[PDB]
Amino acid sequence: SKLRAVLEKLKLSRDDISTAAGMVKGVVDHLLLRLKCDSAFRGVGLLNTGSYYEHVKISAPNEFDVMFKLEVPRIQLEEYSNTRAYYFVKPLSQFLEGEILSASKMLSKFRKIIKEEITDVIMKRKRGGSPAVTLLISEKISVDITLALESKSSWPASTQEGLRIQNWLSAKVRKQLRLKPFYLVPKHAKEQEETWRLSFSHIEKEILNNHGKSKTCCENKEEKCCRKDCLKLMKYLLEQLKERFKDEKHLDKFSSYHVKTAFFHVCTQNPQDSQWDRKDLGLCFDNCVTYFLQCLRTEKLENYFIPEFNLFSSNLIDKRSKEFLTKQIEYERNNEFPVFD
Ligand SMILES: Nc1ncnc2c1ncn2[C@@H]1O[C@H](COP(=O)(O)OP(=O)(O)NP(=O)(O)O)[C@@H](O)[C@H]1O
Ligand SMILES: COCC(=O)N1CCc2[nH]c3c(Cl)c(Cl)ccc3c2[C@@H]1C
Ligand SMILES: [Mg+2]
Ligand SMILES: [Mg+2]
Ligand SMILES: [Zn+2]
Repeated sequence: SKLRAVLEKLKLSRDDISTAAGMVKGVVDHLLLRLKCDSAFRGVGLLNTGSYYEHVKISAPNEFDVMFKLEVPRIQLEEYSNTRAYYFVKPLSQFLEGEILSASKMLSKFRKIIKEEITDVIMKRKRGGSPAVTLLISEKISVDITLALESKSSWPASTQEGLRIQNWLSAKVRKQLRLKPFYLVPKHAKEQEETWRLSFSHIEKEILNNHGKSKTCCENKEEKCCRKDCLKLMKYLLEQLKERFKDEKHLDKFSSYHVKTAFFHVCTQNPQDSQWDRKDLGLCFDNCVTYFLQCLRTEKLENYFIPEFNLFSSNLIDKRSKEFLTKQIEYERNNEFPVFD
């Protein structure tokens, strides 16, 4: 089919994987070692996150996401201004502003050490908003390194009704996942440079790499579902539209995380592996496209872990920009996705 041919073109070359994985490893492992020399970052450890480690990276292995996490014992959080996702947190004294541990102070020292420690490896110009320090290896491979505080405490109350996976992955899996740590990354609330942001990237990876109702989903030829193929196609649809419309400000604020989040909700809506049969790829992809269009139309895209954090709030994305993306995605759906050609 046309969609199968798209998926074929989006496959990663084994040779590119071998080269890129080796280059990323050498840089990451080196910075890990060097940060451990600093009194503040002694305890950093690696967590691999994002689409490469979820096996949904498309086209080229040219962008990798990692967390350098630090266990902070005795963490005490205070939710910032009913935002549900942003928190105050109360060798680390250098980062205290009062009794709060300043996210911006920690991020600035983290960035400064990496910049000094960095194979042709450069640091990309600071992007506002992002919690990451971003590197570029050999002019081609981007690496986002996100500092994170690790907490082994119970997840914050704003997550109590999130992760609605009980009919898909099971109640016992939901309980096991909520016994894992959670993370705080230095992305600040709109106003607040002291605040941190909840992150569950590690749980997103666990879900995508163990994604079936059947434990043997995608382990044999009889159970090769099309979940990851549908996420890849949604990602490519948004990627291509953002490229075509790169000079149109209306597409600036959309990201692959909006389609990842919508995808997780469609998995909740369609929990059975038989709703993701390979033979139904076009229908499954359409289910994902129509769900995303409904999210745009209703201005509703809840964070999968934090339901009262709406990614499609008018506070974050103007109605006009969602309507613009609706228009372009409807055109694609109505014309058999010419942007894929
Ligand atoms: N807005 C967000 N809210 C929460 N977590 C986010 C957000 N944006 C990115 N992340 C996390 O950071 C990871 C890497 O971000 P990004 O590199 O932008 O996306 P990806 O999932 O890696 N897809 P891509 O790199 O586009 O193939 C995502 O997988 C999420 O786990
Ligand atoms: C092309 O890649 C960009 C990317 O990877 N990011 C930029 C935007 C963003 N926003 C985040 C939030 Cl809100 C949380 Cl909780 C955790 C991680 C992120 C990230 C990452 C570092
Ligand atoms: Mg990525
Ligand atoms: Mg990234
Ligand atoms: Zn599967």
